[PDB]
Amino acid sequence: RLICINDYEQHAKSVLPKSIYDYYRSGANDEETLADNIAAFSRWKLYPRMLRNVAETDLSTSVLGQRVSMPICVGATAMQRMAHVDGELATVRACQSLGTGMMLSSWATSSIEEVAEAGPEALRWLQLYIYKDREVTKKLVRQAEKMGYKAIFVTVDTPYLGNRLDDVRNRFKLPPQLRMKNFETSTLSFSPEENFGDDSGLAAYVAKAIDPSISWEDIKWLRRLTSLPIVAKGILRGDDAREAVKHGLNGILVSNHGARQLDGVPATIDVLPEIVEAVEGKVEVFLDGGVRKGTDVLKALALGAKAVFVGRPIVWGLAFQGEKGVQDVLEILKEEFRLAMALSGCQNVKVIDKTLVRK
Amino acid sequence: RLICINDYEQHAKSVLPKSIYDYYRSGANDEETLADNIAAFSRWKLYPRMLRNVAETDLSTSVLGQRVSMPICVGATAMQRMAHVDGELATVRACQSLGTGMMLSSWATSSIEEVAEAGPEALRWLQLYIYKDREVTKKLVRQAEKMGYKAIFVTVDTPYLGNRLDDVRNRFKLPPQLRMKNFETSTLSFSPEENFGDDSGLAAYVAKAIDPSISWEDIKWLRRLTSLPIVAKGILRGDDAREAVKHGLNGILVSNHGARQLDGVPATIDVLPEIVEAVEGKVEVFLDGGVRKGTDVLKALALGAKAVFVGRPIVWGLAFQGEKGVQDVLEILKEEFRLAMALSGCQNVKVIDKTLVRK
Amino acid sequence: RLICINDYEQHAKSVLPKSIYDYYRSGANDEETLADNIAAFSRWKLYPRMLRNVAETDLSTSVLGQRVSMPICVGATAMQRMAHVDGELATVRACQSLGTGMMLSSWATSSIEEVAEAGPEALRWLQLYIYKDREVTKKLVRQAEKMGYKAIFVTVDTPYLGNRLDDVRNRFKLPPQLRMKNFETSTLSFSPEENFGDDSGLAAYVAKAIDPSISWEDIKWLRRLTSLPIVAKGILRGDDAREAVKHGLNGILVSNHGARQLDGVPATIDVLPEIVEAVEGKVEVFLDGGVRKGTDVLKALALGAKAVFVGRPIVWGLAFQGEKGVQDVLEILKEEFRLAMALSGCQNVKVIDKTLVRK
Amino acid sequence: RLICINDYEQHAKSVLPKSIYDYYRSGANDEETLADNIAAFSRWKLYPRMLRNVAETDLSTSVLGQRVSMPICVGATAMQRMAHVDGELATVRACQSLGTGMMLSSWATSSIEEVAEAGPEALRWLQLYIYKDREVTKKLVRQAEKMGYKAIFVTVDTPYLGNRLDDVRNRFKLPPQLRMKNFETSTLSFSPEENFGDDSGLAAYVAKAIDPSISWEDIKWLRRLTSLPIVAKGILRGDDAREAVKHGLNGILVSNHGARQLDGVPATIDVLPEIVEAVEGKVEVFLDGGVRKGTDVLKALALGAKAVFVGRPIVWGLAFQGEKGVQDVLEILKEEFRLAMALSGCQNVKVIDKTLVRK
Ligand SMILES: Cc1cc2nc3c(=O)[nH]c(=O)nc-3n(C[C@H](O)[C@H](O)[C@H](O)COP(=O)(O)O)c2cc1C
Ligand SMILES: Cc1cc2nc3c(=O)[nH]c(=O)nc-3n(C[C@H](O)[C@H](O)[C@H](O)COP(=O)(O)O)c2cc1C
Ligand SMILES: Cc1cc2nc3c(=O)[nH]c(=O)nc-3n(C[C@H](O)[C@H](O)[C@H](O)COP(=O)(O)O)c2cc1C
Ligand SMILES: Cc1cc2nc3c(=O)[nH]c(=O)nc-3n(C[C@H](O)[C@H](O)[C@H](O)COP(=O)(O)O)c2cc1C
Repeated sequence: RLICINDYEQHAKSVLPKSIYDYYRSGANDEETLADNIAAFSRWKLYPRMLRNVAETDLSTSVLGQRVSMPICVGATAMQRMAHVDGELATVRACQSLGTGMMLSSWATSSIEEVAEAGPEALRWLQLYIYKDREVTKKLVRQAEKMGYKAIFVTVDTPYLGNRLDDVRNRFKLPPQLRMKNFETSTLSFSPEENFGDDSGLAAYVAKAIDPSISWEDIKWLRRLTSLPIVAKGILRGDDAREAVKHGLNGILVSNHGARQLDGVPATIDVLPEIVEAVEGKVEVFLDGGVRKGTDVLKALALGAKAVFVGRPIVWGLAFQGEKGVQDVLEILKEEFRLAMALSGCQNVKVIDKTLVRK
Repeated sequence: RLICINDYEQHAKSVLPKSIYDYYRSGANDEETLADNIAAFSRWKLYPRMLRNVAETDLSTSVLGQRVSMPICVGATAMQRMAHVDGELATVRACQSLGTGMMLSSWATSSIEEVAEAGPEALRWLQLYIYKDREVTKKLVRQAEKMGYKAIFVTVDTPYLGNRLDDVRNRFKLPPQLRMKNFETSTLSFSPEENFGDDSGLAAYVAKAIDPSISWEDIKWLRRLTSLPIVAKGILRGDDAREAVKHGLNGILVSNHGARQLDGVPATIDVLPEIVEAVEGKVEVFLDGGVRKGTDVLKALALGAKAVFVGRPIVWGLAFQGEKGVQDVLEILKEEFRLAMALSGCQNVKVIDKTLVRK
Repeated sequence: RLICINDYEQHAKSVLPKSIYDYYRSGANDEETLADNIAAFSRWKLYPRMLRNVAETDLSTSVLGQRVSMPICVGATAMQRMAHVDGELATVRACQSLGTGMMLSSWATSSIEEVAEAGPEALRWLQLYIYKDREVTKKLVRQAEKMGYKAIFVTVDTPYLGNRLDDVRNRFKLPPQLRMKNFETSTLSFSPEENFGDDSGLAAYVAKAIDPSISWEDIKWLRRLTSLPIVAKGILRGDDAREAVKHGLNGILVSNHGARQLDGVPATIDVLPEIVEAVEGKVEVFLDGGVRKGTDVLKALALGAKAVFVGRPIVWGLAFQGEKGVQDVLEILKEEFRLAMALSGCQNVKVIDKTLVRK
Repeated sequence: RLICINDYEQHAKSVLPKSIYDYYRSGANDEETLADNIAAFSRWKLYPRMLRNVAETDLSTSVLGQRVSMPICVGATAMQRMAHVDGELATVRACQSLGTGMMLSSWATSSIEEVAEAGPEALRWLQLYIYKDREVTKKLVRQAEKMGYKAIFVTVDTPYLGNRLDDVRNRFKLPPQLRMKNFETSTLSFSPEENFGDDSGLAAYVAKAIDPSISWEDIKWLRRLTSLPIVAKGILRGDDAREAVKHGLNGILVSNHGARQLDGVPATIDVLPEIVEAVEGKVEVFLDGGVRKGTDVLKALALGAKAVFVGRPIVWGLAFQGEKGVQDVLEILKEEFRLAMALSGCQNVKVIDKTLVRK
């Protein structure tokens, strides 16, 4: 019996091959930020109000004007079919059951179209990478619009891939039967048919395909390109958050890319308040990185995030029992968040306030 | 030979069945506050005065106008007959011998009447839960008044039960021969005859019986209902402490419910000063959570608590040697507190002052 | 080959019987201050000056107007003959060889007279306890004066003995052949012929013989009683240090009694600056507790101590090789202190200054 | 496959004899500063800018007016031929391949002339010790000038050698076939033919040969003696840095001598900002001590260092695979630094700024 999210990782290591487990598990380099994403949540202490009447705790909220069952949503984990045969399609179906949203990776092992077909009524957004080939980028955006995706989350922190040490020791790359389904060429589909040498296959993929020259000029282009809400994912500084708002973007996702890019950046829960402050109420702010418990969700919302995204636990759900496993992980987090809300005097998400936390 | 309180827990694990040991031992979720309740006491350092004449250290004080032999009293540990056949009755008899007070749990395995009969001359108070059925709540209050109980400690931090992970893995519930003796129905007596499913039997008990809508309106009701002193137990915030005083309550018990409710709240010794300050001398403040040593008692009193309550060590005393074991735990704490008082220059509790501590 | 002080303790445990090792090793209760006496020194960082000309580093200084070879002196460890047959006499002879001073315990296993005879030219002071019998106290002071002892260090932090847990488990008491040689009665000589029951023999000794009523009135008495310099040993507070100066005392020894009295007091190196400040240049301040390295000595002197005292390492020297072992421990500390002085730009003790340290 | 610098040390211990490994590995005394040199880098957190266009990250910079391929240079590790037969000559050839500079130890197992011959086009500087014999010191300076060395790094923190405990237990000294090649006498060449007794052979070497009277007067002499740039190596205080600038020196190398001199000084990354501030833009500041990763290099440069020096990793490269091993260590650091620069929004070293870091 798996009763908490920690239980799931424990189990996922027992079933996945090392290369696939290490890929999902890893942080960059010495993994300092990886540990900190978790340890940081513990440092923020909770100050619950008593006797507030919490009989019918309502977890419902909205992300970018769309209703969700809870401020807990699925983040864009790449290449989910390595964890479960059903991959991204199991994930979207779980999201459809939960009433929450799924961010789909540009590097998904299932296509934008496939995912919409498996979860037609699920809230779905696209995580976008900016490709050297702008026609490829445009195509992803257009396909997301066509298929009823409700926003673009542009990743802005990966001009190159971080150095995850296990992926290089393991010579990481997709199993022979799998591809990045959003692309048609061998190169852009991350075909395991290539010999990538003595390094991570993903680091090479990105170096070849993804544009390190990415700048605010590209943000201007993207903003003119789509009328969809656009969220900047990977922002860690207040002055960059200000710049995003100025470029007409509609949200910031505070993220250190699951501790997999630049190591030694702060925990997301630690930078969240500076971003919420920099944005001056203009745009919704979200958080990912280290969320494992309902109290983590409470802390991020007290500090001003609208919603949080869940990365690794989703993969671990997938690896345990596919769709049901993702559904169960999401239901564990939901009921932990409900209990934490109620114990802190919060009937609904609107009465969550920052007096609930102190560092 | 058991010579300190730590010795007792060590021993209690060796004799109790796992389910019963885990139930008493547990904190909520990842048990962060559990560890912190203890670690926090160590961070407050002592600044003893020398050459003060401490030849006849007097430990005597008062709780809510009633005299006690020492500012160390027994907190409301539920279902004591799981640790020792004599349960709550061994406890009250030890309290009678010591000259200190016992708070009786609403969820005791011995009745309010039984306990008064076993300790007629012992100082006794009732820890109250607010039940969905107000007639049940009223009955407990009336029975406490009838039986010579001298105050009501209302718990205000349990609209639902915290999630203690071991209790759910163990499917915790009372052994077949035991009940919550204050109640007559199967439901309200926590009859182990029920099949509680794949979770804690206690979490279900509370969800069914205990009113999550509890508010300050219920506090107003309770205050009109009894002329007994009422103490708010579970308060962790200064603004809530202020509210209690305003509702005409007679004390605050600073408690995080032994780290078993909302995890990630501060240690009680850490919030104590903010509560003492919020209350502005109007009402007595007590503390529970993490008290294991005489120096813990000294620290809480220097910071302004009138008295402290002892939870788990009492159960561990019970589990070692019943009445004698509880008596011995209380005598260990008494002599540790006496030694700590004397070494710090304090002849009596009235000259304990806050210059004795700094964080 | 033993080349540092840590090496000596390591070895002492291998040769001493457990009861004797535990007695010397122990702190009070959970031993928090014990660990902190050491860990605290590490937190103070050194800021060495370069290019100062340190060719002939002079370690010489003075304690209470008497010259010493180095600001490193022997503290009053009780009952040294438990570690080595030669006990206190080996110690004084080592001190005589080094040119530094020895503080003799009131609870020495060698008499005030014996020690003066074995080290006639050694600088010697008496550590005094105030006995219930004032004639006994007077006698110790008079014998120290008669025998060429140059100061009285009155201990002010032991109205009762701290609770050292191992001493109670071990039923600590002197081996059959040994006594506290400064006394003639069975009681006052700590005769092991007595059955002390289920506790520390030393805790009983003190409870029976040593006056818990000790106050500033007794300090006034002692000051009128002898024209010897008097130092208050055990002071941890600035307001008490002020009081000592006002009573006409000639020094303060910042001490938490080797972490063996009240546990949870600060490290001595941490309180030292507040005492140096409280004393306003009027009197010399010394430090004991946790000194194991030459850099510890440097730190205490930068913070304003005139000299430091060494407790446990002396016993460990005694236990390794008697007189030679104490001499070697003292020579290790001397050369470590010389090296640390030179590396920090300090030719002599007078140019040691507080810019050398920051916490 | 060795893919990070940590991998190299791990391997070096497996191949080197203990005495040689311990000598290179060691810090002074309890090795507190040793651990801290590393742990300190982790405490400084990175605040990367996004969307800055980092397509052609240029690592090129200059040290003291000479161009280097990257702000990462080789520090003056003594006696390299103990790690590899080719010693300093393998090192200079690797530096020649990399386009970066090598600081040559006064205590090199290869001569100033030998090194220039093996790396004629490599940027080379001399690390100078001030000898009791000033003719010896003058000779080293003159030989460096003659041989195309481009600066003098005078070490100012070794009036005596630190106490490295393993070197004394091991009776450290050069293997029979090796000498300090810059000297002709037995004494000054550190001939292993001598019996050095029961201590470090290097501590004796320094005590006999190196002048503990070193002062600012000697700095004045050295400044008049050569027109080469002079850098003060070993400075840890702002007031000393000020003094260096005043004596007409051309740089400061912030160093605690790899934690091998005075233990308990701060980490170099921690003192760096105070030195950069004390120097008021007048002179370039460098850092050594604890550099193992590209992010360490980024942090030192954000805090105002022009370049950093690498000590132990070079020896570990040497011990793994001689020239190729040193080259590979330097290439690992280069590509880690490039990745870290790019991920933080930095196209070139000139846009590295201090907003990138906070402690
Ligand atoms: C296996 C894995 C794959 C990921 N793939 C992507 C990706 O394709 N695009 C992206 O923007 N972020 C990616 N991320 C970062 C996540 O969107 C998210 O920030 C992170 O997983 C959240 O932290 P958590 O894993 O601790 O819950 C990935 C993270 C992991 C662990
Ligand atoms: C086994 C156990 C049962 C408890 N039962 C109750 C209860 O019935 N009602 C209540 O208000 N608090 C209850 N508490 C919380 C205690 O009143 C008290 O706050 C806590 O035990 C004090 O901390 P300590 O256990 O570290 O000494 C319980 C705690 C434990 C460990
Ligand atoms: C075995 C032992 C015996 C001691 N006996 C005495 C004593 O008789 N009188 C006294 O004032 N302090 C006594 N002390 C405290 C010391 O004077 C001193 O404060 C302490 O040993 C210094 O700390 P250190 O042991 O870490 O070096 C004793 C300490 C030890 C460890
Ligand atoms: C084996 C070894 C030998 C060293 N020899 C010298 C030396 O001869 N002269 C000098 O000024 N510093 C010497 N140092 C200190 C280095 O120049 C440098 O400050 C240090 O190695 C940098 O720290 P790192 O080893 O952590 O990279 C030595 C350090 C080591 C580890």
